[PDB]
Amino acid sequence: QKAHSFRRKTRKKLSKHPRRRGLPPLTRFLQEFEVGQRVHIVIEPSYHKGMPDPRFHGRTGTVVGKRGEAYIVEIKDGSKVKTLFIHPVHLRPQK
Amino acid sequence: MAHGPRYRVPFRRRREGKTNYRKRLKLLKSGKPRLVVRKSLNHHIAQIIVYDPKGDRTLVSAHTRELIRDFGWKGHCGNTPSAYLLGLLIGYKAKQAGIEEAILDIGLHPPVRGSSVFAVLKGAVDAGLNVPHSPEIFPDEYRIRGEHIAEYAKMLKEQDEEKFRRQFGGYLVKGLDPEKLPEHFEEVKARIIEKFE
Amino acid sequence: MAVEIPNKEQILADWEAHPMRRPRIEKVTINIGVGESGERLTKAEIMLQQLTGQKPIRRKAKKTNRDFGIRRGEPIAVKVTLRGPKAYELLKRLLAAVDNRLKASSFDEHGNVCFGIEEHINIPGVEYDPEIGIFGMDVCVTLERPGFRVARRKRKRAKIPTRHKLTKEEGMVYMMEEFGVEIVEG
Amino acid sequence: LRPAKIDRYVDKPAYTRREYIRGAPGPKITIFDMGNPAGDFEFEVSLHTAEPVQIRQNALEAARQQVNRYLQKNVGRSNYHFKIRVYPFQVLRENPMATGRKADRYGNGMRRPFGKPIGLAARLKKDQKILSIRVNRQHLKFAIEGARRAAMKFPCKCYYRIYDKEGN
RNA sequence: GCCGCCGUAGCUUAGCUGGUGGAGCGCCGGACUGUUAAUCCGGCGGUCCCCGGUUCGAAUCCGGGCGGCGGCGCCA
RNA sequence: CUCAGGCGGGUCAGGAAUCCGCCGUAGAGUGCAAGGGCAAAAGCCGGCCUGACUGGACCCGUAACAGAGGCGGGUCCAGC
RNA sequence: CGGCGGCCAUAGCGGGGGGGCCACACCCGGUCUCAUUUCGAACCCGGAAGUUAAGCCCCCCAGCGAUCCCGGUUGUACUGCCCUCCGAGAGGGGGCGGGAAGCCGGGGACGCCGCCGGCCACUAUC
Repeated sequence: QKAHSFRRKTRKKLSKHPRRRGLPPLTRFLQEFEVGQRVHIVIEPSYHKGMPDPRFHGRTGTVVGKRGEAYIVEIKDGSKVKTLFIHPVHLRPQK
Repeated sequence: MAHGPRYRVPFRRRREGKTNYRKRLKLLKSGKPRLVVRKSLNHHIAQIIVYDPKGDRTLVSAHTRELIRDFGWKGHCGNTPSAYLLGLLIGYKAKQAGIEEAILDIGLHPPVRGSSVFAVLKGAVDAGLNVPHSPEIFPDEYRIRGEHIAEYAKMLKEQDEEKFRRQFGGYLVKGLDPEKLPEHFEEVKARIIEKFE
Repeated sequence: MAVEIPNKEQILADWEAHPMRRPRIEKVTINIGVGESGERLTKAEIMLQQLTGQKPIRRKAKKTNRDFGIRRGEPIAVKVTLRGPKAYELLKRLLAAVDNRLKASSFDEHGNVCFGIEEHINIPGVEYDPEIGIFGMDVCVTLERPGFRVARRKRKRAKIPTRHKLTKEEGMVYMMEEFGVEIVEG
Repeated sequence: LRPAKIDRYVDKPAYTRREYIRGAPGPKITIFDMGNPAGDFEFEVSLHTAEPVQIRQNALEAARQQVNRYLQKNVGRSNYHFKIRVYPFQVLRENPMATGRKADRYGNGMRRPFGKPIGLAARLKKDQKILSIRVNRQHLKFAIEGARRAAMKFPCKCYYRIYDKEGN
């Protein structure tokens, strides 16, 4: 936009409020999702690992299963069906 | 966070000076129960705790004031061998609740041998619980049995002052254990298994 | 008069409640930080060890500086930290060495005191001293409450009120009680 | 200093933040408060801006001077307190061009049309206080005249006028 | 308006990996000389142009600024 | 294991390194721009150690949506 | 009054009181298991003679921070939709659909919630 990495223009998504700062609580990380379950994908700024591309933030997909510790979530980004590999930390149950 | 709306959110346990949230998340990740061994100046507690979002559930407890009743223990509740028989006492209820696999949560404290946390773990492994460990951690024999102390107590002794060693301060002031006898330990250790033989 | 009277009254008062309210002497650190090491290990370094009665610790430098801390890592200083009867044994003499009417202008705001004296220090034939006689020191006495230890350990470390922090009043009378006198004005 | 035809608009954006940008201009204004402290008076007259504009550093110094000069001479600096609250912050931009003619451009479209700093300006919206003078009721007539003189050098106009606060 | 390059003892010039500082010239105090010149010993001043920054420290390496040197200022 | 910086006591011409206590939610530090992340740490210190390993995938980026090579990365599972 | 949490400042700072503190702390021995380039300070083995004074629990106060509410500013600031609707522009207005901060005044707020123990107790509480 000048330039095209993932992290471009994600100053805002990637930043936490000063209050929210600090290493994130452990519950959100442990969280368990079931397949057919729809999960919201939101990057937790405080947790480095498990992250998706930041462009995806605000998306709602369905957990199709898991690879290793992470979960594999199906989303449709525009026309294309995509797979986003994301840890439970950056996932929240819908509803 | 301090006096204004500045960086970092404090936590409850972080304010008290307790268990590190990071350590406890690593332990929890596998989906195995935590065998919570925690320390006090004259108590030892072991608990088999699971995680929930509600707040933890403790499946069975075992404590030093439910050991000083009706197990022939009338020993000091803070020594290393009490912790030995705490592991045994939560060992009869892993055979009546049937969950035998848990991993050792020492909380914050450095892991080195000679400590209380290895002694209760040692008592649990003989009770017949299968918990992950590598054997290079167990206190020496002297420590478990309690006989380091009988020998120590003769060295010192309070309420007798001489040029010979009759040094002042704790040694087991108590009459019911002058010096603590490893026979006593073996009686209570005989309560082993769920049969109490 | 003043200085002495208000201090004393509060400490007696502390006793009445029970004497765990009163402070204690946590440690005495005898240091030479004025330095006479250079790039080497100083020979002032022994003299302290004999004096204290136990092992000293070297103090490595930092940065690149004109007079001391010339090269990073070089010996500069030496200190020994005293607790228990060793510390007390040092004080009874040391306090006499400093000039009596112990200055209330050399207290810290915490009821703590540092002494400055260089090239003095009694007890012959330990100080005299053939053939190495080069020395200098600065001696700190840290005073604190007894119930403070919880913060120091891992378990139950939280903030400690100022209702349980040692103050300028308690430290003047407590030093005086042990040995020597304090400066009284009025 | 080119005629003001860009300082008369606010539909031009912000490029204030002197730390951020490489090259920043000096001021021309140094003096902003004059006379006695503002605690020794009761009444407040303001000149109120009714039009959005950018007001040049040059206009601020000029306007203040002609006004303050009149107040100083007649009243003296033993009385009144006069403040022009604003400091100009908005940095102003220039395309390089001068006469050179013939085969030469000067110029140039792009090849860096991006500003070298001309100056600074203060952004004045609707109901702002461009001037606040403090006076007594003896010294009323002087403060109004001074404000009239200000208004011309205002880039657009006033339409809220010379305003009796009254001093609340 | 563009693109290179300087400023260093009063002057002119060497020099720099960032831990330094000179030469010739002028000048000053002695000394030859009758005096003096020439000559001959003894010297010293340098924020190494301003002003930011990085560094543990910048005369040195980057930003900016000022005055002085070259090269384009055109086929159109 | 907790810091820049500041305070009071110490040494000095001052000051440094060094010393003791108190304040101190992040101004420090993390090679290097900038921005983002982080304080019982990813920073600091110490020990051990060499996975910057082999094989073979999924997925994403590259190149949004939307074909697109080389390159990078997350994420598994087997072996050591 | 213990232990483990959830929520994660409504539980930041500060101060007063009481203890119905075996349990919790100080405290005392540190030979030994063990922690320090120095010290039982740290870490860990050992004890209770002494202290409630902290801490800790419990009760309560808001001046400072922050959380929520009402009202006032304010349906104001600002805004999607439409406009042979206005303004020389800059900009505005109507309808139509929405609506913030900072601040005042008066207030809630110096926590809430889940599991398990334990003198006593078998109940609910420090």
